[PDB]
Amino acid sequence: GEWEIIDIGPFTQNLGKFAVDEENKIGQYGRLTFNKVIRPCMKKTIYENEGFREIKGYEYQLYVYASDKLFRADISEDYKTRGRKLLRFNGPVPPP
Repeated sequence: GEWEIIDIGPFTQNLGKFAVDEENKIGQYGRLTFNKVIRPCMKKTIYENEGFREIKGYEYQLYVYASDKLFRADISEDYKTRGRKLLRFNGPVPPP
């Protein structure tokens, strides 16, 4: 239950390439080529219990250009394993 904007850099680029790799496995938008992740990129912190410190994981909301179209992708990341999962990939959406 906490939100921050993170600047884009190699870290968000790597998330955007993960999103496009995962969605290509799914195929619901056909074959996609990764171009780049643009601002803004939101990061949500998910705590085990509201009001306590222990971090369960994170969710990142990205705007990702792929095959020259713009999509919104959400990715989860487990705080202990570092495992990631593509939660949603929708689009084209309009530019923010």
